[PDB]
Amino acid sequence: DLQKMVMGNTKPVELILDGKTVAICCATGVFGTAYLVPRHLFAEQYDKIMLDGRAMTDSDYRVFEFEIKVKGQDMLSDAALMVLHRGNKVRDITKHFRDTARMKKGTPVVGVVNNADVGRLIFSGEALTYKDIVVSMDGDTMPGLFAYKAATRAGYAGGAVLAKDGADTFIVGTHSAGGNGVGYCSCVSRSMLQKMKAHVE
Repeated sequence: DLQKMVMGNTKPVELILDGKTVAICCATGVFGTAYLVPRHLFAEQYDKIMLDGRAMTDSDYRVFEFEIKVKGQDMLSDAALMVLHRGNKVRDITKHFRDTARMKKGTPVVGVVNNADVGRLIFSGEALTYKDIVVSMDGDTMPGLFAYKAATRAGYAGGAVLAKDGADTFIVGTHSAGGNGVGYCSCVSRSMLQKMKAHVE
């Protein structure tokens, strides 16, 4: 049921630069008109942002960035929050996130995707462990992650990853990167979202 709720909140995103689609990804609605989106993408050259078929510009929303502490050093999370000033409301699923959730290595993981490339899709995999950071050969850093074995592709970023903790099923965060049969999602805590939800009111 949670998976269904999440798929219901997942929208396709197409970043356009001069009539050209320079990138695609997913946007996971978490409440009102707030959607978790890939930060590394919402920081490039765009003239139009297509959200579920709706053409927008940077003036139709606000992007909040989460700052997490990794071993005492404050780092920027790849999971950012795009809040549309106006639009159709999405279901509130913030209570499905966690703060002190534990994932048993090897347990079922589910990635929820919805983009212009593969359409509505689900990818399953097995939990590995948490990872403080995953730097790119270029210097880009993604902190507070959770690794898992799975077949992921570019454009999956933004989709939510679900895991299990005993009889509990919850949202770990949003897919950020992957390859070599292994993927990573940026962890998003329940508190992070609650405080952020209260801020936007």
